[PDB]
Amino acid sequence: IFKPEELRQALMPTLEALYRQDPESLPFRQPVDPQLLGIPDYFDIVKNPMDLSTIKRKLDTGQYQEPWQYVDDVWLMFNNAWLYNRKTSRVYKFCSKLAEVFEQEIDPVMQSL
Ligand SMILES: CCS(=O)(=O)Nc1cc(-c2cn(C)c3c(=O)[nH]ccc23)cc2c1ccn2C(C)(c1ccccn1)c1ccccn1
Repeated sequence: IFKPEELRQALMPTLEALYRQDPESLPFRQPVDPQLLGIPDYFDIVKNPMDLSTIKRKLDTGQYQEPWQYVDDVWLMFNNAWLYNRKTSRVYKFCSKLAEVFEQEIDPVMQSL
């Protein structure tokens, strides 16, 4: 069993690392509005959207019972962005960096729990 406070205290810095990255995290900070961007095929391809603000909300309200659940959600966010965008799109490169930074911070923390 984990309590909501310990999970937030343990994992929030890894999420903060992602938020720290400017301008990489900016498009990930809130959920996409595909009609606004003119990419109306987005929810055809990305079946389960995920963004930093949803992950932060779940960690703040303790909707994660287990730390794997917070880790699924981060990878869901990256896998969505890699699924939808071309390898040469600016969002692709951004997702690639945040993914890069997330590995450096997550591994030590998961061993700690
Ligand atoms: C209501 C929030 S919003 O939808 O407007 N926020 C934005 C989100 C996203 C976005 C998020 N994800 C995960 C994707 C993705 O996978 N593919 C394409 C776009 C995006 C892009 C948004 C923006 C805003 C500008 N942008 C744009 C499209 C953008 C592109 C690249 C990097 C940053 N911003 C932009 C910037 C300047 C001028 C015109 N458009």
